[PDB]
Amino acid sequence: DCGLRPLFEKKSLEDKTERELLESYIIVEGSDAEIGMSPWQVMLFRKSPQELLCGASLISDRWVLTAAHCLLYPPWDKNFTENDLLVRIGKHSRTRYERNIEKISMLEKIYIHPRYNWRENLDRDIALMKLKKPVAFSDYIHPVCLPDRETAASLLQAGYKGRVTGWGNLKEGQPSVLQVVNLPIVERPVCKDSTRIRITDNMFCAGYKPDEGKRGDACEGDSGGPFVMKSPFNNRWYQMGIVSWGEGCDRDGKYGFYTHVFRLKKWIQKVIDQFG
Amino acid sequence: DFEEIPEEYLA
Ligand SMILES: O=C(Cn1c(Cl)cnc(NCC(F)(F)c2cccc[n+]2[O-])c1=O)NCc1cc(Cl)ccc1-n1cnnn1
Repeated sequence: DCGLRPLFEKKSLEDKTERELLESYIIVEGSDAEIGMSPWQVMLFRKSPQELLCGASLISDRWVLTAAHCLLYPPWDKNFTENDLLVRIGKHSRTRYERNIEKISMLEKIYIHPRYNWRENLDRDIALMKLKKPVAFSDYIHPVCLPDRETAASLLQAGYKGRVTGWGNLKEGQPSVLQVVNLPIVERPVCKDSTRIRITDNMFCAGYKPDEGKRGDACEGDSGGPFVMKSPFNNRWYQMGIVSWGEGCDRDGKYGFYTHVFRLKKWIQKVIDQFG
Repeated sequence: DFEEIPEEYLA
């Protein structure tokens, strides 16, 4: 039942911008999300001080996916442990405690990819978090699907648009509610030629070119959030990427880089059936 | 500027 939103797909209602994604299958400069628009959106909340740590996504009733650099990044003296964080699911407003809607869960264990490269280019920027107890689904809490080889092959194409969501900065400016922006995947050569950072097959970039007029990008605090696409085949939402890195936010000639979820699914599966 | 969350989760 993953990837089918209670307030949209389940009722045969479409959100205001999913058509844009579909037409292409042939947060800075974003907008307020609709209620229940991204039921898999997870907020990584730091206990002390109480603040936004990163975004994340719900992939099952007990597992949450995020970016490794959200939990471990020595250059900025970041090395969070289970008890340092909380997971807030079903939220819309950034700072308000949404009584009777959101669910706050504690972490049981954190799993960071063994070959995550924080020293150089954030290669394999991915991590799993197992919750102490199952989260109850609702109109505002629902898991997104993980792509299989076929889904990745057909949707991960230059030009095809995905959707990024988060409570991160609005400019390189804190949002009142969850923000959303649809961005086109960019050809590998263009991604490579836009930066001096070494790009790997475990990442893909997205965003508009300067000549395309439109813009948008993820920013500080959006890391760990999902880059999703709605399959035109079975109408389910799939998380194809994880907000990973970028040089600044929404700069012309630059693009956002996302962890290639399918490429690391082997690891995800391994961890889930081994420890969970 | 974050609203105080229940103590049950902080404990
Ligand atoms: O900030 C981060 C993570 N992050 C980290 Cl941990 C280190 N250096 C970043 N950018 C500089 C860089 F040289 F490229 C780079 C890339 C990889 C490794 C080291 N450096 O040095 C970076 O983006 N993610 C948020 C983010 C995601 C996207 Cl998809 C787009 C923009 C941003 N933001 C980047 N800064 N704020 N937001």
